Amino acid sequence: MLDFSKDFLFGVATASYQVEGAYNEDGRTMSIWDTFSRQDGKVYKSHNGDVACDHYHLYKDDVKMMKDLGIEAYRFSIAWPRIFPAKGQYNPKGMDFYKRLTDELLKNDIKPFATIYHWDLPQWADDLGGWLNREIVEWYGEYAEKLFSELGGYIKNWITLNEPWCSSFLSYFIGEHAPGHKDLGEALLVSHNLLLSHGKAVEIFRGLNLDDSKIGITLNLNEVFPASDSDDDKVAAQIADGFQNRWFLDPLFKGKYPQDMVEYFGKYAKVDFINDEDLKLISQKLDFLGVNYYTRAVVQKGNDGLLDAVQIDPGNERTEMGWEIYPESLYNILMRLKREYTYDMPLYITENGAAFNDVVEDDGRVHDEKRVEFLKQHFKEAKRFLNDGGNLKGYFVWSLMDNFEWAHGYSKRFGIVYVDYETEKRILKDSALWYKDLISTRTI
Ligand code: NA
Ligand code: NA
Ligand code: NA
Ligand code: NA
Ligand code: NA
Repeated sequence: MLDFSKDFLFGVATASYQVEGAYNEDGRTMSIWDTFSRQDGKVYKSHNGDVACDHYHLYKDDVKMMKDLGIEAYRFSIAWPRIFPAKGQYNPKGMDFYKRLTDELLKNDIKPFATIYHWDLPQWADDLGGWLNREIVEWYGEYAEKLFSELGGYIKNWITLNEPWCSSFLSYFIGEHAPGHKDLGEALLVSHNLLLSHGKAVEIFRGLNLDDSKIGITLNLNEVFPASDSDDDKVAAQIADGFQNRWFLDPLFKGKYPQDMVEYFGKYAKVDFINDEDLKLISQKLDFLGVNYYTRAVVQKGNDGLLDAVQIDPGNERTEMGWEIYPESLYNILMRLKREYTYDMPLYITENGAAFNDVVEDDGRVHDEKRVEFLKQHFKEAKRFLNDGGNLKGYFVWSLMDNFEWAHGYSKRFGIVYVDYETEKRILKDSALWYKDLISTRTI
């Protein structure tokens, strides 16, 4: 009688540097993104997260707003530079914010899902080598252990990392994200140290044996289509799929990097970081996998260079990111996980959403009908996955509110709530009203 059971979690998601602001308050020191956004040319119009949505000060209003929407779960991230603003220097004032935030969530019947690392690495850590320095595994472990011990009574659902593909390849090879290096070998080593750090947190988590508490990781996944049935395009799609998806799915769930990608990358950079002991730590059993899904890719062979697939435009509708709106890949990826990687393990959609050109009209409303339709199409695919036997436990819309979209600054609006940054006023978009009805009726 319900398309989504009473226990299914309808959620929304944010991340610390994208919404919190208060960047220099209560002991917080700079992250790599505070630094990167101040480097000329790195972030749209030199936007930064000094203030963002001011969620640090407005969190009670923002929790009340989710309660009034009927939100059942809230995914947020915890800012490492608030908790350890200097190496080995714990900041209780930082922890106090996350205690009052999660206290407010629980008292309004919202289940907290905490991302431990969502890209705001402390600058002190980068200055010591950052994710390129294997000692980060211990720094990250000490940070995660402090969170588990201080917040375990508050938070029962933990996500070690958000989108390690971004923190590695987008940050160290492509150079769009902080710290902005452009070196394939560095990105590969960073991917390994990220996964090893995830593994250390899981090891610590299991040793604590926290009552009724679950840990997982969040991966951004796509689906790659070859532009034609040619051998050239099949190899192009295999490489693109290995670069985005299997490079992380295989070590996590198979205990082995994908050998075709090890050999492919090996022609261009060192891959000598691979070893049995590390892969055993990386592949420890998880309680759930979080899936971040936005779009697909249609790719054509390029010019035999490194990762040079041509991006094909199939001529369909797109968001303001240029991302094709292709809801069927949400179902296809969840099914692929069920059949190839996670089997009967619980899955959560930890991000899905879209950026459109949102305007407050003269009636004071944001009539974001393209986002209403986007979310409607994707929740219909979640429902189809459920009805086909998939183990989907919840769905977090990216984002609760418009926020700092990394290298795009505030120019891309993903919220179901509009934020007028001059006043920090929140305006419910029509997509939020649609979502409120979905949660209430559990019907689509
Ligand atoms: Na911020
Ligand atoms: Na700036
Ligand atoms: Na697992
Ligand atoms: Na679970
Ligand atoms: Na589709």
